[PDB]
Amino acid sequence: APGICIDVDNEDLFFIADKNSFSDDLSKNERIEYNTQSNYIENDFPINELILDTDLISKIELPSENTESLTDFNVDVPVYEKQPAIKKIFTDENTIFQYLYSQTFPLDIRDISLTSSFDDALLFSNKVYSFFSMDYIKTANKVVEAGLFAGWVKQIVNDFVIEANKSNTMDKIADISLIVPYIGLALNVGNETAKGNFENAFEIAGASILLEFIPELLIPVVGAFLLESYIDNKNKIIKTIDNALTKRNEKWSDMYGLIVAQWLSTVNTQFYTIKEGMYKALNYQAQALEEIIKYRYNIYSEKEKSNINIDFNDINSKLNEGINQAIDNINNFINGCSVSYLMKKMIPLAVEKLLDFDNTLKKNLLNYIDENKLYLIGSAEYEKSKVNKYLKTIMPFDLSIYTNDTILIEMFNKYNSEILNNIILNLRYKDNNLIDLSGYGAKVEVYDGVELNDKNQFKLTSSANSKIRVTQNQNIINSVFLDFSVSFWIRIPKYKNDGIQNYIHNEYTIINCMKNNSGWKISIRGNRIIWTLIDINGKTKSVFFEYNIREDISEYINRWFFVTITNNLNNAKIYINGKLESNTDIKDIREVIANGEIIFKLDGDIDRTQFIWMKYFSIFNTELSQSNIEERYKIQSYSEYLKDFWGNPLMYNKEYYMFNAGNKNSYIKLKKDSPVGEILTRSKYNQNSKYINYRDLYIGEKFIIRRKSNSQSINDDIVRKEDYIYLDFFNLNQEWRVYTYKYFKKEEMKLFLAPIYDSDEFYNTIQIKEYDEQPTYSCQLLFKKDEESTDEIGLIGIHRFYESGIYKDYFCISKWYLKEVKRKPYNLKLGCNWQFIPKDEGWTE
Amino acid sequence: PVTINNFNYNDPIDNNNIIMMEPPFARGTGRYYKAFKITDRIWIIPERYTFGYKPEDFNKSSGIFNRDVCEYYDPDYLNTNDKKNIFLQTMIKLFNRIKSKPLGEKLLEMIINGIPYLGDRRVPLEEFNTNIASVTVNKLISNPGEVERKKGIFANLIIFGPGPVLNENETIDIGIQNHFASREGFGGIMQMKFCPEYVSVFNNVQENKGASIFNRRGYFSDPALILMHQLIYVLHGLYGIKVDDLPIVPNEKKFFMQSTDAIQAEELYTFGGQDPSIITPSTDKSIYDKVLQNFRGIVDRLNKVLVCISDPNININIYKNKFKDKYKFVEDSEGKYSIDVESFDKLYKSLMFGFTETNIAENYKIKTRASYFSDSLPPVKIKNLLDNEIYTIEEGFNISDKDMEKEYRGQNKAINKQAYEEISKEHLAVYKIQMCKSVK
Amino acid sequence: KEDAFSKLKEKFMNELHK
Repeated sequence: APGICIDVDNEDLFFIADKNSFSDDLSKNERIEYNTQSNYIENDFPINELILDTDLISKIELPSENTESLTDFNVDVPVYEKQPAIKKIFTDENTIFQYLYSQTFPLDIRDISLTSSFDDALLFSNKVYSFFSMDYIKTANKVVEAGLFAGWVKQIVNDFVIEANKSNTMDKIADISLIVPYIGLALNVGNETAKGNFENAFEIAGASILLEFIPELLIPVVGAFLLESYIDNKNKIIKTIDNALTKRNEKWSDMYGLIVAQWLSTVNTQFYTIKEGMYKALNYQAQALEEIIKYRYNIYSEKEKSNINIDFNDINSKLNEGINQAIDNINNFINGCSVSYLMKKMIPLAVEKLLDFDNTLKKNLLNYIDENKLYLIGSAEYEKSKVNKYLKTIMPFDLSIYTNDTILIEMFNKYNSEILNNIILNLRYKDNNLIDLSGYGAKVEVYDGVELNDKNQFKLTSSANSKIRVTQNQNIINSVFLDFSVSFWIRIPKYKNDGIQNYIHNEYTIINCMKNNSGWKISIRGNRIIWTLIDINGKTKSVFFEYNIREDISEYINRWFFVTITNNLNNAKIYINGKLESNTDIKDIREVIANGEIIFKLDGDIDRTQFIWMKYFSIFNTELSQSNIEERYKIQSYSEYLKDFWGNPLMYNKEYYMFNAGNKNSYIKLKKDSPVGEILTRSKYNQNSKYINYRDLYIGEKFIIRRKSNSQSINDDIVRKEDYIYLDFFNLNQEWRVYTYKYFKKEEMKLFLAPIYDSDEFYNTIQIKEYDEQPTYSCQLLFKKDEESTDEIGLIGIHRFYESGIYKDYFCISKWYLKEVKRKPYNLKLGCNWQFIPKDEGWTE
Repeated sequence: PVTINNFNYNDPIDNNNIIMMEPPFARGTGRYYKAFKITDRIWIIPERYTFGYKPEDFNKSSGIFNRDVCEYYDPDYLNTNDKKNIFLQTMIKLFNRIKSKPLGEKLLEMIINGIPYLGDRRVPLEEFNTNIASVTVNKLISNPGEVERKKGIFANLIIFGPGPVLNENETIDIGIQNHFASREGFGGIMQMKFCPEYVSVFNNVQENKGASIFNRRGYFSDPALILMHQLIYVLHGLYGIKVDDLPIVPNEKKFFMQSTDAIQAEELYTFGGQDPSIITPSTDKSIYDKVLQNFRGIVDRLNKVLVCISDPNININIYKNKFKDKYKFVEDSEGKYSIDVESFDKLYKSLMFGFTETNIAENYKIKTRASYFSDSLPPVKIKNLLDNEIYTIEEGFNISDKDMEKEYRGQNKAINKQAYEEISKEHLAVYKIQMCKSVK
Repeated sequence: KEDAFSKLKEKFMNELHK
């Protein structure tokens, strides 16, 4: 009788209510009349009212118990019988039950070891499956000397606690608040969550991937209303119209309650079983470690035990607090997933059918007003506007209507307090394409003319096929009372000097969301970015942001910046890089249609070489606060790598002109017949116009960054923080290098620029830095003696040197900068702050 | 107030509070049981519930009765007179714990006063009829060895000891010719099988407040709450509102899906907390409407009732005024009865949503599980409920003198190890799925 | 050719002491 067979209690299985459990009554018709009332039954009753109700207990005395004998014994006696206690089945699946079995071991076995192979744990008695990291497994499996043991015991216990407490995403820009990333490996529950990277799979598909079963919902087509004729009475016709609208609300509420009942008995049940699984999985992993520790302690000789101080109750106690911390995280994560499935995968499907019912009722009610217009005596038109006003605003879902359980209310209130759950469209790059990671499943189709890269940047060109079409989910809930935000990053190219008039006057649309000549629009006119609202009547409001085109150095022109647009009752606002720039009042407008197709396309009287870059386009169904936007600005600014002047990633083996944030109109030139950096002044814009001014950027020596050692990750050519590098530059044909002199007696000293040669009195090793904690494209350059040494010589910068005559600025190293870089606010205008400028298509001069 | 009667098992038969009862499911066959009147209309019979069970099923075997119970068997439970006295004194103590607070005292007062209607659906509208097995039960009042002589009594509740599965407590209504008076507005005699010492065990994995336990994991239940839970099913059955509508039924098309019986809305109403939200508003209203229509049947009967054919000592007007009070009907100047919709609404809600396990648990400061749908652990045996060092009328297990008041520490399996014994897995029967691996 | 490096080095050592 071979084959691995696991005995599973019926108790540990998933309770999933059949579709036949739920009522179909919402499909029946209602007859509406002058005196028709609403039907609600609250499942509550106050206990204090029950305890002090004088009417509850009977005042009437109990009649005598004695009576005539029973002679009619007729009665139905139920009959019971037993059934078998085992049912044998064969399955290909390896889910929760199978994965937990792999984490146990028999009582009599000695010398267990941990493994990441599920199949080996099943085959071999001494192998126990584990879902923690490769490093934990290896450290748990290590055998050591007696003197090192108590150190190893302290370490692996601590490592257990750390591994259990992992509660964050590795990708920091992903829009995910809480996650426990080892859940997939622990149970393989749902759609193969042990295979592949679980955190990655969760970002794409959400809570759905943990469900072992996707239930089939009952969502009935709400029945017709049959309004009564009262040809005599005006009063009763208006009451019938009022009773129709009031009964429409009952049908919304009952539909929501039908969805909540299915949620709790088919989805929230599954997530409960998952929480119980993780509790057991975690306890098995602690039991395995306690068995490994105990076994290895007893291999040592009896005298070696008295050189090793171990407390086994302390170990059990310390692992248990680690489990209890982990269970808190898991309960929060899973509770969040359950509410998420309710709000994204169930509620909207009900709303689809309820809007369809509202539509059929509106047609019915208006025809009823029209049939009775004579008996309404010209009040008719007041009733038609009441009907259209009442059926415009839809009933919002509130779980607290359908339950008084505080655990469920707090789940729901936590969900609504987390701003990431307000995202309704979130365009991101996966597998050479753009997709929606919001969870609402919007359709996205990118045509061939849009260039994409894996840094989430997309390019809209003037070509006809450079287009994206997003089709929004129609079942998300804000027509009249706007409450929504839009955010994205953008890099807008510089004007052409010859064609300044086409630039400054010709407005062109980039993103267009319109239906029946109503919606919203993002457009650009030269150095102005514009947000526009358009209502059903054709009315217009705008708010804009304009950046200065007469600036020595612009922070906006052809450089990546962050835009956020916010809309409520009063205002439409534009924020740039987290700060409020503009504000327009929008009360005058009424009813904007935001459910249209979104078209990403250049449209207008444009130059044929015009283009736009964009990144991280997303839409929120609420008005983002200043904090939310500033937080989002910082999060989307994060990288392991450094950035160049334009905001793109900084690269090895790329030609760069150097810029200094403290001396902005300055540049490095190699001095005539001398090996030092001479500092000149930048040549400004030559001639003509009046509207334009800038300073030349492609000027000074052409630098280039070179990596020190080949023994590293040679996958990409991207410069990261704390990397060791040589700073080189071109001199006619050859490549020269930047050095510092090993003797450095004064505070500031000129730098030695010479060809590539191994000298003995000059250091060449630079460490590239980023001392600024806020977002920036400025980096710093630190000289040391060599890589291993913890002493730091000084930072590269600029100083005004005195040299006698019988003052001039030089490219230097300085000690004074190291005493300033760690001050609280951080000086952006420090002379050690450099930025690298490559030659870019969107800046010509 | 409520008075709990005292007695010992060996006390003489007086044909008043200590009788030989012929209970409903014996039929007219000659099986009689010594029975004790604990309060007005409530009887205790300290003996095993055998009706519909084979004698051999009282032993553990390779089978089970229910797929969702961890079943403990013991054929020797209640097999001596001393054991029967222990049961009886334990029931007296639990009843005193129940009446120790106003909420539970009122539960008993409603049960005691909720007398069955003198009839059922087969009985003409113009008649009270007491000669049916849902209204009247016989006591044998002759001496030992003499020809049998009998008299009838009215009763509300008869509590037996357990059937084969000690830990499977159950409340039961009476059906005649395939209809149930306790489901159609009339009410009828209720029966219970109960065991105070073999209690359920649960955990609080989902709870982010107190998660203290040490591998011998979780909490054991207070028998007084277990009893009060069944007493709520008794209350519903006496007022004639035992639910028969659309049930929650588990899907079973896949290997990973749990198997249970159908669950009427009443079971979820009776638990309370979260669980009533699983019964849709559609179904909530379907039930409300059916109870009301049944109650309309009852007013019309009270307006038409003229005679009692089966007992000539029944005063027709005494019983009319009692049933008027029970169901909260109102009386006009001409003496006709009707339903006031305000007072029906208040009564219906107090019966269905007022008394719940969750409400009672909170009021008595007893810990219980979070939902009908949470996991159960194997039962345990409480050593001695009659020892006030372990369990009292006032505080149950959670006694303040012993520092068991806070965080329900008296019920915690890791803290109060003195209070219970584990049960050997050899004695338990558990429905299992044996999952064997295949491929392709 | 190494002496191109030496002739630059003295010009730096001059520039330093300047």
